Formats: sequence, structure tokens, C-alpha cells
Amino acid sequence: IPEYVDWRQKGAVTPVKNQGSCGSCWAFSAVVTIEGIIKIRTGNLNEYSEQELLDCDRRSYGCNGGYPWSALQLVAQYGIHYRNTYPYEGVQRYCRSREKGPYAAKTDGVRQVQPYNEGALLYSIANQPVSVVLEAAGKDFQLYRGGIFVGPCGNKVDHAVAAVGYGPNYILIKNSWGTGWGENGYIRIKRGTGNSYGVCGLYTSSFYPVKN
Ligand SMILES: *[C@@H](C(=O)OCC)[C@H](O)C(=O)N[C@@H](CC(C)C)C(=O)NCCC(C)C
Repeated sequence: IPEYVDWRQKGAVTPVKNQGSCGSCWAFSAVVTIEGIIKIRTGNLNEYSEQELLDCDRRSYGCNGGYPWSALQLVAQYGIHYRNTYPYEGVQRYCRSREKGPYAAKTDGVRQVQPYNEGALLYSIANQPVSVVLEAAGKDFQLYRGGIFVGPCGNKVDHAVAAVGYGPNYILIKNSWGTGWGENGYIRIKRGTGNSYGVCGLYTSSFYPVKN
């Protein structure tokens, strides 16, 4: 695999979003990976619906948190609507998929990256954007404004984001806190520290959609 990957440069990443006060990061994370895999497979970059996952995933807890895996499983079983058909409201409502017409895209499955393994995560990122988790509760992460981040942070993962690339000493992450956080909404997290958890627990739990 190559030294640099950046799915933004391949036209496979949509603009940065803001989840607001709602604990919907799990849905934002899953949607980034859907937007990426559909571009890779079909050639078209579209925005898909975080709100639909928020409303419709009965394995997750709405604005009180949830699971990237179950969001991706839902898209493989049913499908997902475009974002403008089912836009983000920042509050859980009833599932409105049926009344909003046919789904816009559908995947075939979900796979996990081998956990606690930097090379396995880089290999997966080289193929497509990946949903990853990290510990975001610390003030250092909250206040990050740029540079290659090394903490301070622990491994108590609590926030789902998307890995959209990497370089020699970092992994490139799209966050859902708006463009005013980090590097236009992104963070470069240091890699190569030898800590099997990853910086801020980044290697704890990573998933990606499968589409034939
Ligand atoms: C993430 C978010 O919107 O902001 C985090 C600061 C959500 O709170 C969230 O879904 N967190 C999630 C942890 C990862 C994403 C799996 C979570 O705690 N979900 C609850 C399920 C289980 C831990 C009981």
C-alpha cells in the first residue's frame, strides 16, 4: 500500500457536517463510509442521510449514542436515502423511509477491520473510507485546532468518526463538529507510536461497508 492516501483527492468525500448537540456521531461516521464506497463503485459522489439512521436504527439510541456497525447493517438490509430527501434535524423522529420513496443506494454487507492493529487499518483505508472510534471527551481533543495530534488522551473511546486517508506519521480523520474545529473539520492523528490501542484508542473498533 502507498505512503499517502487521501479520498478527498479522489472525489469520494463530501463536505464537513455539524452534528450539533445530538449524540449522532455514529450515524455521521457510517454515512461517510457509504458516500465513499458508492463513489468508488459507481463513480458518483452523493450525500446520504444521517437522519434516517438516527430515526430508523432500533439497535442504536438516537441522540443518546449508537453503533456504526448497526447503522451499516441497516444500509445493507434496506438501503439509504439521499441527504436532501431525508435531511438532518438534530433530533430523533419517527422513521420516515417508506413515505420518502425508494431508497437511493444499498450495500451488500459490513466487515470489521482486525482490531488493535495499525497496519490492518491502513490497509482498509487504502481501499475505502473506514468508520473508526476514538476518545473525544478530553479537553485536548475538544480544543484541537491543527497539527499532528498526539494527545493527551486515553483509550476510553466514546465518539465515532471516519478515516479518509493517511500519511507517513498520521491518519486523516473527518469529524462531524463543523468546519471550525480542527483543520477545516479534520484531524490528523499521530500513528506509529507502538501503542496497540492507537492514539486516543483509534484502533479499538473499525468497520466498513461492502458493496459488490
Ligand atoms: C458520539 C457523539 O455523537 O458524540 C460523542 C462525543 C455518540 O455519543 C456515540 O454514539 N457514542 C458511542 C461510542 C462509539 C461511537 C461506539 C456510544 O457510547 N454509544 C452507546 C452504545 C454503548 C457504548 C452503550
